[PDB]
Amino acid sequence: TDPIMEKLNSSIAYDQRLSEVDIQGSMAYAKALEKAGILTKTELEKILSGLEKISEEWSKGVFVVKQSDEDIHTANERRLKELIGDIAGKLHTGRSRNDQVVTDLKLFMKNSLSIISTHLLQLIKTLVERAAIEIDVILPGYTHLQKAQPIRWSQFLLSHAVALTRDSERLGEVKKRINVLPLGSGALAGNPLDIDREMLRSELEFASISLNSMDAISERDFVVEFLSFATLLMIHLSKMAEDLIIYSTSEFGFLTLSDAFSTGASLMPQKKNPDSLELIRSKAGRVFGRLASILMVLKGLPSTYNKDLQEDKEAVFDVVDTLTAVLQVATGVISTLQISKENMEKALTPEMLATDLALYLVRKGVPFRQAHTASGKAVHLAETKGITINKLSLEDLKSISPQFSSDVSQVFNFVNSVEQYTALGGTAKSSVTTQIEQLRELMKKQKE
Amino acid sequence: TDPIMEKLNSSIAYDQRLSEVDIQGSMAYAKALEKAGILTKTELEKILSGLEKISEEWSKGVFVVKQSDEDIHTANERRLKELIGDIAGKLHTGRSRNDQVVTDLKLFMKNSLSIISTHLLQLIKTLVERAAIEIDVILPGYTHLQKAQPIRWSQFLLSHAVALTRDSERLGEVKKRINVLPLGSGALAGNPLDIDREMLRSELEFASISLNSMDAISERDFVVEFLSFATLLMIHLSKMAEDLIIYSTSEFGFLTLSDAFSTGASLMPQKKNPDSLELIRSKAGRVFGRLASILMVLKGLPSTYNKDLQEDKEAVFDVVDTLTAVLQVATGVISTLQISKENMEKALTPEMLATDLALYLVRKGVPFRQAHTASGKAVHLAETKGITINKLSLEDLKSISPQFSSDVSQVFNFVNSVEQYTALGGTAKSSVTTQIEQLRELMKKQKEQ
Amino acid sequence: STDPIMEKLNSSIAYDQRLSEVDIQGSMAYAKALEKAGILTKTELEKILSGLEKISEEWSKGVFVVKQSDEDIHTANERRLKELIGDIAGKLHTGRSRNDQVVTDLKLFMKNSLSIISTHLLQLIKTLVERAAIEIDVILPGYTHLQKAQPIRWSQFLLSHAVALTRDSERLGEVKKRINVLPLGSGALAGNPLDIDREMLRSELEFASISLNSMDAISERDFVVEFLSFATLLMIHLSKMAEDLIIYSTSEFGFLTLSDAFSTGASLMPQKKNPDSLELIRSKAGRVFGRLASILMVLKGLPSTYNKDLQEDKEAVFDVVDTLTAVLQVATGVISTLQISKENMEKALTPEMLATDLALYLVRKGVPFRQAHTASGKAVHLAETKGITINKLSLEDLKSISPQFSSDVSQVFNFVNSVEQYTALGGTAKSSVTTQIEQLRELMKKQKEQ
Amino acid sequence: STDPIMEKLNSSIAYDQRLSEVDIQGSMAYAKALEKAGILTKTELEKILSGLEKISEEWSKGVFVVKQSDEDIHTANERRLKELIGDIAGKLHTGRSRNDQVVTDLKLFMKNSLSIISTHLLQLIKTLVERAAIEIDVILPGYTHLQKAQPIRWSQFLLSHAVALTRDSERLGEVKKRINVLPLGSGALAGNPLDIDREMLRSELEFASISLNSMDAISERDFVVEFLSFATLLMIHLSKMAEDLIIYSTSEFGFLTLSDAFSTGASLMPQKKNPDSLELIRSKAGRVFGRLASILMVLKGLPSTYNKDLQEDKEAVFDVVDTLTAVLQVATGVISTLQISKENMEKALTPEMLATDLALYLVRKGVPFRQAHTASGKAVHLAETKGITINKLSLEDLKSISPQFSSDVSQVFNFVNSVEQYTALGGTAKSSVTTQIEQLRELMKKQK
Ligand SMILES: N/C(=N\CCC[C@H](N)C(=O)O)NC(CC(=O)O)C(=O)O
Ligand SMILES: N/C(=N\CCC[C@H](N)C(=O)O)NC(CC(=O)O)C(=O)O
Ligand SMILES: N/C(=N\CCC[C@H](N)C(=O)O)NC(CC(=O)O)C(=O)O
Ligand SMILES: N/C(=N\CCC[C@H](N)C(=O)O)NC(CC(=O)O)C(=O)O
Repeated sequence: TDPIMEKLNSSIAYDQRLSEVDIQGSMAYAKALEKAGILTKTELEKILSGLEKISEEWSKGVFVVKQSDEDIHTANERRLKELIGDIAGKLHTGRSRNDQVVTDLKLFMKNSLSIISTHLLQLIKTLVERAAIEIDVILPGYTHLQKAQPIRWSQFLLSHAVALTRDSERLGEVKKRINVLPLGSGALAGNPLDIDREMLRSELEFASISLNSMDAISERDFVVEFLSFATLLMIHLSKMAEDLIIYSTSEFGFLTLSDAFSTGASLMPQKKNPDSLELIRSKAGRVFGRLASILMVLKGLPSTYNKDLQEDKEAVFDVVDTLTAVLQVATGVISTLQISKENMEKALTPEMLATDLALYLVRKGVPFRQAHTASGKAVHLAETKGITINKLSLEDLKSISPQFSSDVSQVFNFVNSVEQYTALGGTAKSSVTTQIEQLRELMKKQKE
Repeated sequence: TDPIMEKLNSSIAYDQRLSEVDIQGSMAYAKALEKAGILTKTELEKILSGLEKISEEWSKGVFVVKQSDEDIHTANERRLKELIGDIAGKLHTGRSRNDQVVTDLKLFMKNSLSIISTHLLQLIKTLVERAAIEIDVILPGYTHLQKAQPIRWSQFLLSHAVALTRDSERLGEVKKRINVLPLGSGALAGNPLDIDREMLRSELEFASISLNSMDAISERDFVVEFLSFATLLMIHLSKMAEDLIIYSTSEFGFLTLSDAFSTGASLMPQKKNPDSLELIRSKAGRVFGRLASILMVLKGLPSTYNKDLQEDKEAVFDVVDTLTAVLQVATGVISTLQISKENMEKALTPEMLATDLALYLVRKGVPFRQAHTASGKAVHLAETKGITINKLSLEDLKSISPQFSSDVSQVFNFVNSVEQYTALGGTAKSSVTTQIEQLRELMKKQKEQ
Repeated sequence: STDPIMEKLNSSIAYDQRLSEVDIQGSMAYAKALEKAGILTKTELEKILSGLEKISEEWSKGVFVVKQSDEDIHTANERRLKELIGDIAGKLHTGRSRNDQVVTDLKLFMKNSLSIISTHLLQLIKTLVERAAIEIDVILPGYTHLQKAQPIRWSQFLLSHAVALTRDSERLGEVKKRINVLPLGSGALAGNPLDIDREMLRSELEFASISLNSMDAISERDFVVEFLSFATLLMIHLSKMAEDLIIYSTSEFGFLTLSDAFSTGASLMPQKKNPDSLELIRSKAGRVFGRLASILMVLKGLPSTYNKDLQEDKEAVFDVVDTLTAVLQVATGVISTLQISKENMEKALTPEMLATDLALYLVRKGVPFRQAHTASGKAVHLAETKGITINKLSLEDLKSISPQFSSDVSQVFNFVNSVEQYTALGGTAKSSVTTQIEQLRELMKKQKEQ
Repeated sequence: STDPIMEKLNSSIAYDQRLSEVDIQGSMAYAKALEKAGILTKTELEKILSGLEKISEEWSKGVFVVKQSDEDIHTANERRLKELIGDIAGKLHTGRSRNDQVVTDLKLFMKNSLSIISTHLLQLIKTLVERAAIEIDVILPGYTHLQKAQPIRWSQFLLSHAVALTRDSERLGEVKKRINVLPLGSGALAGNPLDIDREMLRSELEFASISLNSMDAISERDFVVEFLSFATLLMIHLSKMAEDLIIYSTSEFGFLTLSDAFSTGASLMPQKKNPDSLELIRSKAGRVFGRLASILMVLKGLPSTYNKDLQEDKEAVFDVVDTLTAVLQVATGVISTLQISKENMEKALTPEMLATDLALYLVRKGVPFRQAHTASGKAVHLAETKGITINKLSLEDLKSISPQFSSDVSQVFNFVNSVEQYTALGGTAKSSVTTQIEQLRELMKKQK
């Protein structure tokens, strides 16, 4: 026996995290075994009693792993034998580590996903609640990281909330396919003892049962799917982080993170580094790496079970802990950051209203092309005079288009600017208000 | 201006494919602009007529792209001006290339997903039909690419069909989020003219409208998703390809692909190369590469629109054409390959029944650990006598365990072996029939949706 | 029988046509080799080489007509040859396989492309170095966590990107080395069966050496993968420079303005310039990485030797070669034509950024690290309480904090003095920047030669 | 003003403590440079070096106690140093940053690791080449599309993998050289402010040269990326070799059997061995590639200079270093102890595989390529008709097809003669194989 081979093959170091679900799966299997008459009533009692002790050992942190333990399945089996004797061996009857390992992982994932959902909905709720409070705040909207047009700060917050809501929906879709029992698939051909799979389903609380035994022990669709959901969520978080890091620069000055989510030097007490957001942004790569690895692991693999499949667990574990930490830090950052209403409003410039000046002519019937040419001229005329467009005289304006009336004065108002956007989904207050309502309802349906 | 910059920035070369959907998007927008008062009834008639003429030029292949057209959106508006004059310019009022391009890509992807769905469901149907017909065929089931135990050829075919059915379910989920109208989001803050977005939705036949203008124009979730669906689908096909390429070796000898899906030489007329399956398997890399690229493009990008987002189209086009081609070739391969029932059956060996021999004792009350011990003794006994286990004598077996009775001869039958797995999902004939029924019911639902 | 979708998917002619000229060059060399092996006559050789020339010429002019039967470039070029000189043409492929012919084609193509990519990369690096030399006096904030950390020379910023790009150039040279090995003569997988003169082929095609093992030479796509790895790391460097430049071009930072040629805008906001050029560059990091990811997946788990899977290499190489070629030139245009705002870079320098220098001032007078740092922190607090900035504290103010503070301390509050502290090799001190420029010109020279 | 999730997420101590020793070496070299600069007196230096050595030993003995306040390995070492020698410890970080300290620690560790990896890699290559020498007489089928194409020597196959591995070894040397550049003395980003003697730090730490630009030296992770690229392409090679051997080990091919140490089996089927070793190896290509993917995404689009995002480099490097070390050794074991079936390999050789040589026979006689080819096809065609193998055709039968067929055609139908055709450099002919073995031995020598 080669020690390097043994260490490489062995999965106990990390798969012991599945200790509890593994016992849960065995208890369920033991009850079906009895029903199938493989075990006597008394034998069942003994088995279940022993399994409960083991759950407790792991639970209290007293379980002692042994050098011989290849995986969590062998470890639990070894300890039950130690606790109740020979009778423990009837438990693996008609059972394979192949369907046992995917049953364990799916039960762990269903529980993990339930937790991730709570944190994801909390992040969304936090953004939506903040959008509701700061709905009167206006700042520049950007394209190419250049000032485009005024937008409400809440529109920006809600843009991230909406995208995250789609991540929550995908999470639900992933959870559905994970909530399918694979136990009773045996090594690849199914269970040979006509085990009551419906009974196993009910006991382990799965929603339905796997359709084909070969597919059940061979596929890791649920792992890839979860990693795809995870990666896109991180993409969203990498973008929100990017936005917030830039807005927190001294140059932008739109906001400041709380002390808990930033770092800084006593020599420059006014400066705060957004470490929280940089950690979050870098995890998009950490999680994407996991998705890439499993995809490459599964590609070109022959049916059915192959040891290549063992690489699934460490990837799922890393991403579950990554998502759980990242979502809570994101929530914290969003709920505690402080905005500078003053600097956001200060960033609004008259130049950003030339588009609105053109729209003014459009609403009066001037064709789009000529309205844009007119505004461009007003902008040019102001520039030649060394003044801003909101300062041009009505006479100056008419020298370019008699269509400009004294009411053109209303164009140079940033509230009036964002208020143009009443069509559904836009930045006008009535629209932002509607979005908050839709999101509250969406979160409700998702939580449910 | 810099020529190389202009070439790199211009998207006309490929976004040309969006010609029809772009025209369809402008027609719906034109209709809403008229209802909004930006266009007169007559102007709307002139614009829709001109737009219809451009649609025909593209379909007929006579559209003339000018050196000045930077993108499909520009080419179409230029042409509309050539056709109807000045009024053509009012078309873009309140619209932006930002909400126009994602509307175009979504309309295009919605149509492509319908076509892909059709070929995906056809592949699944083909595998299911063959499993129904060849339901008596039995062969080795593998683990570590080593013979593990008997299974029905149909169980193998259905394992691939079940996976593909999950792919079809994901396709639907992706299609749902793609079927959301982004038009009327403007450059980023919304449409400034109170365009009737419900009307645009109904005209373009989208299921609902986008919730937030900034997100509608900035996100490419729908591209990523589609690419994740495509990639997992390809993973499944590369696995089925791996299986069939191996099963097609002369060493395995289980099956032979038709001439249409293989290649060969006259010097060796009996040898066939599965080029079709190798093309398919390598397309998993091709598709995954598009997924990785778009994810990297979006990572770390600030809000809202950035030119980085232009990389979406070539990746979507490639994957759509890869899937449509790959799915039809896969269906072809599955329906036209020829299996060797004789070699598949010859592949089944006695050695593969030692587990069964152990279950035989188990079903008689013998504890798992000791039934396996007894079956082991049996194997060794036959081993030291130069004979296969099914040739071991009744008294021989008895010397090992008295619980071995005359009825043990039924263990040495491969049909009885697979018939052990009647538990839902197993390889027993009844289970296979149930699966066929389940998938058919599943396909019915996915199709009526 | 034949399936239209299958033959369409298997056919590579639509893209492998690009290898037309190099496919013909490899045939001219193999022909010459066949003649030496005694397979062709001196008379035939002249015929064949004469026909290949016409073919080679037809592609060059753009008059070659591909036919429905042409499944790939190898088949197309042969078809036309037979059409040009007759049955004698059919002897050219004697002992040759599409297996060793296609890899020979791709490497010759990549050798030429890499030489072109080298020129562009070296020009980008030279652009950054020469600009650094000219603007060596410009000082602006150095950033960490995108927060102002400390004064640095703008040329130090330019050279940081130049140095990274230099390592990309070095990698390109290593990749080209392995690409510059002849695979022709490996046959289908067991080698050339006619005892062809591989050295003659090497010489004729101008490869540096020949492949050591037939199976490997036929199935490996290492040269494609590392070309792609090199391309991907190069794009990463460019994505970072793009990010910096995009942020520095914001009106918030106001450090620089791209030229109109490499940006977009509207007459409605004439002063605003969108950095489309840099955005295209940043996004191509994804595009190129996607190619590396695809080929690695195509090769993973493949059995020996040739398999049709390998056909996916060509489209990935073509895309990346064309992407780098366009991207590097656009990058060079961006760097050489952008305008910096010395005024704004200078205005971003604040007294608060010298608190670390203030501590260092004490460290050089023997004050321990902890005490000096504490001392500076106290000055920062005193300044704030007094309603001023640290460069405004009086000597008495400073002495009340530490006895080591002497009148010369006023020299700390000078940004040139600040960057001039970093004379240790690699720092932002003017002499260090000068040295780097000289080292980079040297490196470019040696790489240029290599 | 502190958040437990944020703290846990931000600290790197859990994993960067692996850099405990090289961190100490970096501190010792720095301390010496400081003494030379005059920042430390010789006496202070002797006390600092003495404390650093004790910390080095504590880690060596697994006695080092990490405290909850330890954010990273740099912080934990500085804390303990002060506990051991008092205030004097504070002068050590003078003019230094964790920014140039961490990359120095990572390059030192990676240089040591690449040294170990090269040894195992060179040993894997040697294993293949020496086996090829010994089994040089063995012949078996060569495959294209996994279909029998033409006879080749077993040694040609083995050497094909050795040659690819040899390029991996070359890339490793290239990567090591760029890793062997000292970044210490770069400070936070602008360089070292105390005119520290970098050439001295270089000599003490044994780097080949020193970094050229402080910002780049602190910001770049090229060294991490290209080492992950080297590792990923190396894993691709191993995945390819694993695929070949897993297939050759099938009952269906019967070409070889793995030893018990690197295989797994079933008790009811003692003659069957599962190549778990090779599957673990194949799957690791995905695991390593995942690491490559993650770091690329982490770096993509990041602004200069240091960002907390860069913290993700370490876990990826450690995982891959440990993966290659184990994988290379297992691969060596599998190749060294596996047993081939000369009988089965020769058995797989068939007359059908010689039609090609028959055509070559005519071309050497002077028959134009296409004629020789068409003639060979007629030969196989007629053999089939008469329902006999091609080696059974009478010279008469052959002459009717082509006048150029002489009695010596009998030479074509021999497998050794078949492989012997390939004497051109690189071919499978015994002489060509011998030349390869010699070339590879010299290569391995030079790569040292
Ligand atoms: N070892 C095994 N399955 C192990 C599952 C748990 C494993 N650690 C994993 O994570 O995949 N199975 C087989 C083959 C079986 O598939 O028939 C064998 O005994 O070699
Ligand atoms: N050009 C543009 N979006 C173009 C979309 C179509 C493009 N080919 C793509 O594929 O993304 N937008 C802006 C900035 C706007 O976003 O405010 C501009 O005019 O510079
Ligand atoms: N099809 C082939 N080589 C094709 C090379 C060019 C191809 N378009 C590619 O790009 O890989 N070879 C074989 C098998 C040979 O590998 O022995 C055959 O069909 O006979
Ligand atoms: N935290 C930091 N460097 C940390 C290095 C080690 C870290 N665990 C990593 O792995 O990147 N730097 C700064 C900013 C400095 O870069 O100016 C700070 O003190 O906030």
